[PDB]
Amino acid sequence: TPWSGYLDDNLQTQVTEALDKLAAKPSDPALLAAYQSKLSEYNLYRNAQSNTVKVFKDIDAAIIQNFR
Amino acid sequence: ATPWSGYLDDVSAKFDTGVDNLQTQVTEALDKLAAKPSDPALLAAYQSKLSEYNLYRNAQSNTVKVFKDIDAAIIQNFR
Amino acid sequence: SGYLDDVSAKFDTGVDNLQTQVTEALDKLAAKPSDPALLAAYQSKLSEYNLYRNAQSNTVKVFKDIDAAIIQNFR
Amino acid sequence: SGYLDDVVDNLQTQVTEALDKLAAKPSDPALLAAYQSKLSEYNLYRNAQSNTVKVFKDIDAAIIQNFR
Amino acid sequence: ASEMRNAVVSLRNVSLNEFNNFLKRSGLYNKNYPLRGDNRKGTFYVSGPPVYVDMVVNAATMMDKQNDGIELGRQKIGVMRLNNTFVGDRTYNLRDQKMVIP
Amino acid sequence: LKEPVIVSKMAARKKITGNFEFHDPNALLEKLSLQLGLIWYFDGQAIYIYD
Amino acid sequence: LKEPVIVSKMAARKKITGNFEFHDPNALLEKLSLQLGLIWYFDGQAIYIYD
Amino acid sequence: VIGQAVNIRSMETDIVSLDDRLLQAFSGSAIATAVDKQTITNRIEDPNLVTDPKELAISQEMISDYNLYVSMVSTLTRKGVGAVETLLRS
Amino acid sequence: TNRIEDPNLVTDPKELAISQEMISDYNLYVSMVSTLTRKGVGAVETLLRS
Amino acid sequence: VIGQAVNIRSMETDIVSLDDRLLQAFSGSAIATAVDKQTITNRIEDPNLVTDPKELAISQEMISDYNLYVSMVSTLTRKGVGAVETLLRS
Amino acid sequence: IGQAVNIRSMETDIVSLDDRLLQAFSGSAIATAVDKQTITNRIEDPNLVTDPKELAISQEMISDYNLYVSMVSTLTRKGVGAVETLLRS
Amino acid sequence: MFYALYFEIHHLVASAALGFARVAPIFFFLPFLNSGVLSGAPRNAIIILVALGVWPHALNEAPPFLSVAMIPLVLQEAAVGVMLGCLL
Amino acid sequence: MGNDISLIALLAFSTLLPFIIASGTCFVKFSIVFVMVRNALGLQQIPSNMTLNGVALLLSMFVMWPIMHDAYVYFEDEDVTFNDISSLSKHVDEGLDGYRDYLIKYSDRELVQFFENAQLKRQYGEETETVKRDKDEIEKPSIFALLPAYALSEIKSAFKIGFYLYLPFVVVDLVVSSVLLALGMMMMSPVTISTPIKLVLFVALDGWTLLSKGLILQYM
Amino acid sequence: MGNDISLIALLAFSTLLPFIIASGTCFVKFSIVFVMVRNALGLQQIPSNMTLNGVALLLSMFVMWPIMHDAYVYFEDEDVTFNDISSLSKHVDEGLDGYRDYLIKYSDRELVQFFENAQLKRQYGEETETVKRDKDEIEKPSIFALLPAYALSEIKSAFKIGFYLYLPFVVVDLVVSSVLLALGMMMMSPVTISTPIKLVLFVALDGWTLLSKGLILQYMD
Ligand SMILES: CCCCCCCCCCCC[N+](C)(C)[O-]
Repeated sequence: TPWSGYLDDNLQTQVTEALDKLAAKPSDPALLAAYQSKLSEYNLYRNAQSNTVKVFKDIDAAIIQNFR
Repeated sequence: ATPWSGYLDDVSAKFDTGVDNLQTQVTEALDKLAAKPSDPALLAAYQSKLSEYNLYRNAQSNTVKVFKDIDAAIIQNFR
Repeated sequence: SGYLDDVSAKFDTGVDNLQTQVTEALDKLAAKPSDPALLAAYQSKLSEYNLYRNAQSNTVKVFKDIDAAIIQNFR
Repeated sequence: SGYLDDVVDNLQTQVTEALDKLAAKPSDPALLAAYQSKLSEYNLYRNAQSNTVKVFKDIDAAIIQNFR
Repeated sequence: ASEMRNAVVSLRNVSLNEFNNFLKRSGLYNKNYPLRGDNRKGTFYVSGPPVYVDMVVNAATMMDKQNDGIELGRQKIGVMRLNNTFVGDRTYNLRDQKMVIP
Repeated sequence: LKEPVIVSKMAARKKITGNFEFHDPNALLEKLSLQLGLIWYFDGQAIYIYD
Repeated sequence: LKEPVIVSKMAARKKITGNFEFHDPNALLEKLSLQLGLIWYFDGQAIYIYD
Repeated sequence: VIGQAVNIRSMETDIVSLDDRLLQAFSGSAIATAVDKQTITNRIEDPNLVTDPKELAISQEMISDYNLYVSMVSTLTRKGVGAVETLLRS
Repeated sequence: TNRIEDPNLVTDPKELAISQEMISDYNLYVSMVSTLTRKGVGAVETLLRS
Repeated sequence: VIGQAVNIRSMETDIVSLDDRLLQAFSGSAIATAVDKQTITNRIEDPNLVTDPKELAISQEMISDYNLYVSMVSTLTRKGVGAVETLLRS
Repeated sequence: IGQAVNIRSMETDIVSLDDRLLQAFSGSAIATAVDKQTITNRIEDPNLVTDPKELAISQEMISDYNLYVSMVSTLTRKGVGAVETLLRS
Repeated sequence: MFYALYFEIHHLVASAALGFARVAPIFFFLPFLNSGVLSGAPRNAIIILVALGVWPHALNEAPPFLSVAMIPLVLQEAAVGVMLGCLL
Repeated sequence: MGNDISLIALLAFSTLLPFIIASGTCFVKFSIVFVMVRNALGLQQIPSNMTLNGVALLLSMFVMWPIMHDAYVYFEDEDVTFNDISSLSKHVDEGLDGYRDYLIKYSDRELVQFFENAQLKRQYGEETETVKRDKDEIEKPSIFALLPAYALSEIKSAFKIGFYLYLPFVVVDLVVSSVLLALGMMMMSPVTISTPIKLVLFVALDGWTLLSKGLILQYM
Repeated sequence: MGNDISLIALLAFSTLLPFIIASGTCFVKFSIVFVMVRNALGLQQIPSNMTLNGVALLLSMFVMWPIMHDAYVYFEDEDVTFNDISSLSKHVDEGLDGYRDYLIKYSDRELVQFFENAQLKRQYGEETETVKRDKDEIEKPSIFALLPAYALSEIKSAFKIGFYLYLPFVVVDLVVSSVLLALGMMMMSPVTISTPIKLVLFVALDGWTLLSKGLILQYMD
């Protein structure tokens, strides 16, 4: 949500692409080694994101509940 | 400038309640597997369906829980 | 700055050079992946790193929770 | 402190000292096992102190409000 | 007159003219306040007295929901004889190489 | 003008008197715009006038 | 001066009386600054006078 | 990006009574709210939306914003009536 | 203390446990004086009406 | 060590009104906060920063400090308002 | 499956103020008593406490009960709160 | 120094509280200020604002009376206020 | 619980309810009339304000009950479909007309119209020729215009009733004073002789029943 | 909200709002005039304070609403407007001039000048030149100095209005007392006779109409 008046997705496609290459030839060691890395990075990214979004929700809620 | 109001489908949801496809399919897949517990083609299918059913059921419970805490917190704000 | 950064730093001034050593050993091993002399050294350095980073992070977590408790009892 | 102004050692020192010793060699089990229990006892002390200070202040606030 | 109601309805499974047939059989149709839209599409506008508007909106929504139980996509089977070639794939074991024609 | 006119709450405070001829409204409107300090726009359906 | 002049609120409380020329403003402005106890700056666009 | 609208011009205050501006504000808020609740509920049932990591990261934000909006309104209205109580009862 | 030592010691658990005492006690002292003055004025008004 | 600056003699021969002291405090806090939130979000988006232990260990401290600061400002503000209510309220 | 409904339950005209109370009180005490009973016997039945599709229903029933009783309590308290201020003042 | 604004607000309310003791009796005597006319929530809000409008010392530095027995002081100020109420 | 912003609106209204009763209902009038009866009889502390207000509150419910019932059934019992800002706004507004009509029945037009123009604030200082004292209406004034005109009308009506109530008791005691001056007994105050006479006069008139009945009959 | 401190400040303001209404709005004046009227008629408990404060708050709404709405849309406005600390502090300050103009338009120039000078002599020292801005553009005075001047100005004018309303009833009372003494009924308490004459006088004037009209017209042209 914007602060009114204040002046001032690739990893998903990359994982999809690597999956499509791998699915065509599951026995290629080079496609396996590549997919392992893309999937590991995507996993870490999604986790760090969702933890941060919760931490900000809980600070806003604590502020309101302090004056409520 | 202001975002549009949207428009409300008042009737649809409350009588859209009815037997879900998902539970029906989970129980059907289990009944297929139990007939031959060693077929990989059936095991692969049941792993996927059971997983999806787990996620769906949790997401739903946590949502009902959130929506009702808001209402309890309103009433407790005015009394 | 802050005290929690002071605690974080008290590790990094504790392990003088490990942060470099690990990458240097990795480059050597990557040059000749099949030398047991290199492998044996990398196993040690990597383990010492894994442990250092885990101990650091759990300690910072604990001191954060002590302060978050006190700032609530201010009320 | 080195100072007294005329008119033993506490957990705060012992923790700082055991952390200082540990950080020199983070992978020694004797030092780790010596540090777990000091960090635990410091956490318990520092919670119990603040909770009781809070109780004594709420008592005095209630007295003043009762005679308002 | 100041009580006139109006509403926009969108149907996924039923055509406007299909709904008209329902109204006519029911004996509910009213040529003073007919539905306005595209017979071939599923979206229309209706306005009139409260009772008529409410009934229309409800009925249409239920028709559309119940038609989620109907099915259109009956499969059919074609049997087709090949007149000029063998149906199966063939393998030619050349003395030097095995080769396949699918 | 052959167009509905919408006048801003602020501009509606001003007053005028006299005897006027609406022979070419687009031109008269342009004239009075500058004399009175108004601004105006035309979207194709109505004329909006502001201070 | 040929430049706009901005005077701070505090400096605006002082009073002056007499008969002045303004022939060479940049010199006069300096002289008056030291008698009245003012300080002033010039960015190239406007002259700012402060206590 | 699928379907969007915005309301460009707001009616002049010179023709609208003080209580119309309230009814009009209230109605708009009550509808945007019922529409958001419904949207979230529907996202939780489409099996494609409920099992894709991309879509869940969106649902989590949507539910956090709904929660903060309603807590805000419910707090400021209570402060508002508390002012009237303070002036009249006192 | 104005630009000596450092600001922002929101974070060290030993000084942060000393601030808790002061922040509480000064709030109580100020709250008490508010009541004593009302009592005093009320006693004067009580006698002067009666 | 980068771009340090300090004001001197802040109160030695001029004093602000309380009316302004509050306003400067509010502004100096609100902008620092908004910049810290953007810094965190950016450190999460960049693929090279969320996958390196050295950069994650830095981000944990930033989140901890932001959370502690906003909690302390909120508590002190609420407590200070309470005292003015107890003063004015008959 | 054994079910019954009582249909001719209520009178919609304007009626004396004394009886609107009795009829509201009685209808509410009845609804809450039966609701509570069904909740408890949903927990005691082993075929219902262990099925994930059934538990999801019990969760909603419990929450709806909680909210309904919270609201009847709140509005009744504000009702007598009005009278006591108009009379004391 | 982080807590300085918090303490600076508390110095303000302690000064206003000790000023009320001297300003309120005047509001009791004068015929256009007594509670036959000005009553309810306005009354305190206005008295406090006046007292802050006339307090003689900078509001942001610690009040000098923290070291003194409060009752003798409050009675002293109330007596002074009664004398001023008579003369006005 | 339906839409929760409707829940917030309901709890808010429920909190403000006693001030609306205190300023926009005939409680305003009954409360004053009964206290003036006590003053005219010259009694200082009996009956208690607790009793007089309890009676006034009861009586006013009979008059207001028909309206609350209709508003309740209109809003809460009927399920209805509505879909947009304009449809909802109109639906909500139409529910209040039952109360609006009562206010306009007991409020004074030129004052209500003045407050309307004051809150448009348009072209203000509009003259008496902008009005021509029209008689029959389909206007729908704002409720924020109607509430204070109502309050200020009810108060004046109460004062008027209080004028008549004093007269007989004023006669009763000037007669007593004149008889005491016909005798020599000018040292003795009338009050201890006059009070019982007023009490018998009032019971012989059964004033409480005539008052309660006539106060109700105005709103039928 | 897009920012947390912007939220904290809003909750603080919403917690102090009632005192700002009680001390910096015409409510302070309406509330006084109605109590003066009740004193004049010689009544004690009727109309109740809750009824008179009810109408006083409603009438104050018609007068204050336009500037509260203006401030609301000014702070909602979504167009980009500030970048940095100086621009934010100026943006906030600029948003309050709609209300400074109100306080200044009704406060007494002499009181405003007194509370301003007495603050300068606190901060910069009493030797600083006493301004004597006798012909004046008061240079956007601080709101803490401006607010008590408004409060005492409204009290002054409300008392002034209340004085005028007594004079007819004063006449009524002295007349009745004279005719009773002319008859020698020294033992008759006049108040019994004079109360109804006051009531019928006020009703014949239609006091509440005239008075509520004029009180509003004083605030708008
Ligand atoms: C100053 C004369 C007082 C005479 C009594 C006034 C009337 C009240 C008491 C008598 C009522 C007549 N009654 C019912 C007894 O026949």
